[PDB]
Amino acid sequence: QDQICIGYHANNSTEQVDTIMEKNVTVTHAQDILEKTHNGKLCDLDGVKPLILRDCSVAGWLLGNPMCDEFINVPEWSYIVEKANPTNDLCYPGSFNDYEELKHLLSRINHFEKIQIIPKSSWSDHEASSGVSSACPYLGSPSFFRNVVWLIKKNSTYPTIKKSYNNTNQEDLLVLWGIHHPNDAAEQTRLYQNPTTYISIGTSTLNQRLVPKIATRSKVNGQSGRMEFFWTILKPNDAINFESNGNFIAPEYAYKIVKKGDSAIMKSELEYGNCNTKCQTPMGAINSSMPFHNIHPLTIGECPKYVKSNRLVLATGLRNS
Amino acid sequence: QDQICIGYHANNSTEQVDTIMEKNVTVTHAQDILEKTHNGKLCDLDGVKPLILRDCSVAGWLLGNPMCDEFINVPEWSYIVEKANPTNDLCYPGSFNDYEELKHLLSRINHFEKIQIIPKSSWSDHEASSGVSSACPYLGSPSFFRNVVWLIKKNSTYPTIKKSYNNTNQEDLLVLWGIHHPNDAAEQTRLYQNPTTYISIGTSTLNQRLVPKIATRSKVNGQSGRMEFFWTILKPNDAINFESNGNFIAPEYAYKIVKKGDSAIMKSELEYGNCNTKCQTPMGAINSSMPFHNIHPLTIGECPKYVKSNRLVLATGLRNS
Amino acid sequence: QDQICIGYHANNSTEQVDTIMEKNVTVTHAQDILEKTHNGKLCDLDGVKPLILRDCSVAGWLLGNPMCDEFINVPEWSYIVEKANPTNDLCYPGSFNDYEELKHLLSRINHFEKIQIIPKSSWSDHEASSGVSSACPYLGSPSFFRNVVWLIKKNSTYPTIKKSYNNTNQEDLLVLWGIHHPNDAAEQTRLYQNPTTYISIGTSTLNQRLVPKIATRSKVNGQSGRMEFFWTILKPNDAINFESNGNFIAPEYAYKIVKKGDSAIMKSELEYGNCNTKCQTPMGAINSSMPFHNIHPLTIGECPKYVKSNRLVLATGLRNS
Amino acid sequence: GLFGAIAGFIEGGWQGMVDGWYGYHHSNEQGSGYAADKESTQKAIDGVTNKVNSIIDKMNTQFEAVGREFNNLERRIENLNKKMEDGFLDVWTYNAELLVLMENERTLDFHDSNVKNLYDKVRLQLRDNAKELGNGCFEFYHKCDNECMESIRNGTYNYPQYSE
Amino acid sequence: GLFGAIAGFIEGGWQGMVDGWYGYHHSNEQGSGYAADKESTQKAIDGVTNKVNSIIDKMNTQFEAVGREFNNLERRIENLNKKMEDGFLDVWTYNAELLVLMENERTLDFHDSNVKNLYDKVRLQLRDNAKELGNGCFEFYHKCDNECMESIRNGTYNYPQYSE
Amino acid sequence: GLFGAIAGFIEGGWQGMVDGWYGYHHSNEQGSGYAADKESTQKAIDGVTNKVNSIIDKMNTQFEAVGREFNNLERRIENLNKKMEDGFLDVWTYNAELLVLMENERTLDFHDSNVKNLYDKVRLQLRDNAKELGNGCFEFYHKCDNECMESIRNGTYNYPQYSE
Ligand SMILES: *[C@@H]1O[C@H](CO)[C@@H](O)[C@H](O)[C@H]1NC(C)=O
Ligand SMILES: *[C@@H]1O[C@H](CO)[C@@H](O)[C@H](O)[C@H]1NC(C)=O
Ligand SMILES: *[C@@H]1O[C@H](CO)[C@@H](O)[C@H](O)[C@H]1NC(C)=O
Repeated sequence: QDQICIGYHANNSTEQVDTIMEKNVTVTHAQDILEKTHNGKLCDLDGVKPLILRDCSVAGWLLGNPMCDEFINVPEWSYIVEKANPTNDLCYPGSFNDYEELKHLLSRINHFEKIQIIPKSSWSDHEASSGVSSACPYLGSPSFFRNVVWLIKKNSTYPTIKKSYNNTNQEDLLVLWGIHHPNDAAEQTRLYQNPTTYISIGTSTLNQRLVPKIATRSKVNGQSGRMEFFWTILKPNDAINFESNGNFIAPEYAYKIVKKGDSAIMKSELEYGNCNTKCQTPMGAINSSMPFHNIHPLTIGECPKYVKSNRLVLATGLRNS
Repeated sequence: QDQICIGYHANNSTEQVDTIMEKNVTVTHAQDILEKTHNGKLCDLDGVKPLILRDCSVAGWLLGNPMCDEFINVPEWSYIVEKANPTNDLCYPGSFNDYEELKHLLSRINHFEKIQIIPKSSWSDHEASSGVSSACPYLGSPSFFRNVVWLIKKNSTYPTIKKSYNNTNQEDLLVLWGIHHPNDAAEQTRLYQNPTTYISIGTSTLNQRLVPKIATRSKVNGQSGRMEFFWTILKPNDAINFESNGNFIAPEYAYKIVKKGDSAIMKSELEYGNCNTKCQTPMGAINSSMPFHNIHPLTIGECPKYVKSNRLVLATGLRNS
Repeated sequence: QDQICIGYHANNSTEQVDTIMEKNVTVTHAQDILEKTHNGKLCDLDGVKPLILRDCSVAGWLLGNPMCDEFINVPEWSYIVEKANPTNDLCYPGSFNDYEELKHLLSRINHFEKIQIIPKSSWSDHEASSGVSSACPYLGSPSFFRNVVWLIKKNSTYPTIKKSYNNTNQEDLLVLWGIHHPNDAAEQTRLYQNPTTYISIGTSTLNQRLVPKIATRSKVNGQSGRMEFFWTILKPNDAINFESNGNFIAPEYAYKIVKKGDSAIMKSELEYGNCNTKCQTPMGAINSSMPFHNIHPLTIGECPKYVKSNRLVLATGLRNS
Repeated sequence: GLFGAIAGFIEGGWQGMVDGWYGYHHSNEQGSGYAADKESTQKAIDGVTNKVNSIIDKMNTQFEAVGREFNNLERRIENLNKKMEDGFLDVWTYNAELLVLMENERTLDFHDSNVKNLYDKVRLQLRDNAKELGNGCFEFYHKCDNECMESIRNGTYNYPQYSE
Repeated sequence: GLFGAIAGFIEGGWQGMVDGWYGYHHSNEQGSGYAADKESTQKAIDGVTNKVNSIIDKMNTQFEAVGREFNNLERRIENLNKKMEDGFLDVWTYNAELLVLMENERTLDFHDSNVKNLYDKVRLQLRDNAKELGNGCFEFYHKCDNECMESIRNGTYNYPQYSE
Repeated sequence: GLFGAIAGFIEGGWQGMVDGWYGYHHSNEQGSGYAADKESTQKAIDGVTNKVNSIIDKMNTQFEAVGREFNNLERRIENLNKKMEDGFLDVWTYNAELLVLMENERTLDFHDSNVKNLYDKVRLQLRDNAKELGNGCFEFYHKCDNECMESIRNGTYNYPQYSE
């Protein structure tokens, strides 16, 4: 006696999915949609290599910490990698004004071009090769941040400086300078004859006046004195004006901003793998077609969408047995 | 042979909806729940007209930029509309302290009443009608912000000012003042005989001391000098105290805050349409009963809930064919 | 004739649930998952009592407002409860630098140990028991904040102070100090012979210089003068250095931070109930196994997840009738 | 469909029926016609209406962006403000789109369900006295005048009437 | 309901049945009674229990508001703080309310489904040997003692027993 | 399952069928075999494929955390930044996990549904000419060669062929 039956596919797949009422339901076909793997390397992003600061900070790099010569002339980068706690930062102790806002600026920058705006040789009436310290040693010898100059008195006189620089380039200019806060009055006269000093700085936008703070403080890297650093962005065709009768850490090299674009400052201890990728995290790169991942929130490049899941499997086929 | 059938409605509607498994499913009845239209006009909100700054900024308005006379006596507003980049702002260059926080204050204010707190005529020992500049021209003639007074020396003397003002009104008082930062010492003595000057300001809450910064700077609107403006809110029954021996841009007109309430500062290039509405966006008004809209996030009034969708159609009836 | 029927449970439960298409559907079994009750008391959290400031603020407590003696030696706390508007705050008017950031610090602290770092008796060349005011009365008598000392001139002379304190303890040290801003020059010489004064303060991290502002201001609690207070965290083995020739409100008692951990600053008007709980809100404690609650967002302890619902009932059984 | 009725065993819908969502077509010696089943139609109306109002009422407290201004040295917090408001915008957009898709499908399978249960209502009644053609239609073995038809529509069909 | 059983072809529920969610009432020469169907009842229990625990476990990491204080010149960031915490509060409230509505409806149609499938289980077994009354009841054409009833409850009904 | 077919009246699935998700096994004088039902299989494929692509496309604009740095006196806003990004992370994680659970269950009941409707398709056709065994199988009362079998598979079965 003839017969006809209605039935459904079954196979030997052991792929399980979860539903709202039942966990670990075996199915015939399933699509996993969560990437859970990385290469453990820091890679170029689309052929353009990252900037891997080593044991230097952004400040040590920008100001030119003698220990950071690896980064004197840095090419175009995709993103910036900094370690959690860089060892080479402010060799001469002190502070950096609006450091975090500047780091934020670097997120939108992919290339600097270093240019000498006020040559160390142009100082006729001050000494310009004696602003060195054992707090910033280079090869066992007293030195200083390379992009600025610690000017000191010449022949027991520190004439007031009036210096101006007109940004003639077509790019925005990152300009850095500093003030020295000495530990005592004797030090003040010894370095800059004048007891009572100031540094004024003015642009079309900037109007500031610095006075050094002479005071006794605990020693960091052997110094009771402090260096305080400042920065600004000179617009194309705006000039920057400095006037000072002491304690002036003058700019010499500034940074043309020749490439704006997406970038990021990554915190990672990893170093440079010789590879290339489309998506980079602080713990490794991702090559996936997957829509989701669970590796790291802080991503850069053409990346899946981060999610805090350990498993995301979508049922496509039907119930097995 | 008699028969009975079970069936369902079908019509000639072509309204489609989308489901999770199928796109563009034709149905008999459907409700669209997304408003996608506006009038392209800036309208009164419930009968109360907005404040439409033209080519003036909030600063040009409040300080009384000569080019902003349209807004010398402004009536009650619902919301404030400012252009993306207003041309009339600080005619004499300089800055405005906590500008953004003040703009934030205006979000909660719907009406000012301008009052003269220190008359231009009450200055006996200083000149009060000579603080004008070609940076702030009125009808081709040197002028100045109208709500403050650039006091200058009289008969080669600038006696120290001690002025106090007690807020006797029952409303909070917005009070503005400024300091002049000159470009050189000669200018300092020329304007205010005294070389070394200050402005102190004190309330029950405020305790500040200003010193002008004499320095050379690049020219904005022909001036190397700067004007720096400050503000405070005088409480009912608190007094404000000024003391100064130079560089003092004194208040003359302050602003009673006679109406607190919801308001907003809108960025829009549009101008005043002679209309009325319940919901306003920077690109036009919305008259809808709809729950959702896709026009603009920044809404004011009794408005639908913004959403980034291009289409939101809910099925109510059943599948057509 | 024998028969068999298929049927389902029904009972006399009146518990209703809501669905997307129908409201108030009666069911046989249901689970409510929203806690809606509290005890109306402020309780210990797991046996460790909160710190209940009464009519004192954090500032009045830390600086030692004479009216806040209840909190001279405070034991370990779980969380801190402050009233909306405490009456005892800065008895002598003035301000507290970075007050909000410090309150934020207290969120991560559960125990202070007060220590005398510079004894009131160690001042040989200045007066140390004459810095009292009727603005800070104790038992109807002029007094002052107990943790700092308002030093005044001795024998018509105020020699410059150089004082240093090395944090020898293994814990971080919260250190407070202040400056006096007088209302006039006569007051300045009367209190501190020297007309032109400063206070410099320096650590490995801190480098600040204060100058008092002599000015006329409206009276708060009878004083036109102001006290301005500052704080810092001295690291283990770092020293703090003070130098001053006037207007120095010196530290005497500082606070060892002996317990870091989770804590919170609660705004509540309630007082101490003699109870214990696992979860505390500003309006009462919660003893529930429930996953959700609707009492207060600002929770501390092992708590359900706050939600703005008035009712959350999940159907488990089936439709009644 | 999930329940097999709409575009299932019933081929297509009736252009003819205009007073309801589901119903009957009858044919007898007194003639032919369409009638709408009020109970299932009305209950369906309540269902979908309440669905619309629930969907609407659950999104009455969404997230309104207000405007904040930041200066040239407040770029971090400006970026935070922007990113947060975009964030909320995105969760709410997602929620709306998703809810619409889901409840649209639920609505369709709800109507399909209503049709099948109506069909089962007549089927369970006529048991032996008619034959299932297979397409939503029942061919009677007895004569079924208008009163008998209505007795089937309101649910009171008196089965005690032979049919062989 | 979606599957037509609860408040459908079965008029109402049984106040009498107390040991289960779904089951049988039998009537024979040995007497009458109710029995609960353990398999479908238990499976239903597991279903809903796991639903409750899933709903609960998916919301164990929601959003806890902490307190931040701002001064008179930090009104922009204060407003940002407030707006953000309200935002999260609102997405989570929406999520909870929505999830509850949806899964309540799923639960109800789940029980309805279980009832209909139980009914189909008996129906498919008795085929010819009983008649469908139309209301969830089967009238036997043969005598069905307690052992036969139980054989229908556990699924082993031996159809080889004529009935005309 | 919700519709009673998969792991319901049909005991288990067919390891034998490899060209489709649902189908037929036939047995006659010309022999036996499996065939896949293309229409329901294909429609099912479209359904689930589009579900996957919808789920994916609705989450293409989620929330990307960027890095912000704060100093030792910006702890309030630092905490705000962290709490907000955690917040978004949590709403999106919840959404993903939830969506997956829900649509997995919908997928399973969708396949179950397809199976039952296929079974009903054959049942409605064979009416009298075969008997329902109760397990998804129909025993013919007439001879059904391959052409007749195919006529049942494509839906054109010519019922006019007696069977007593
Ligand atoms: C810089 O130079 C340009 C011409 O090369 C001049 O127009 C401009 O005024 C200068 N910038 C300043 C602010 O001095
Ligand atoms: C302002 O005037 C009122 C009396 O009209 C007085 O009580 C108050 O003290 C004055 N304000 C100040 C701070 O001088
Ligand atoms: C504090 O004392 C320790 C030794 O007890 C010393 O090493 C350290 O340098 C001192 N701190 C400072 C900064 O003076």
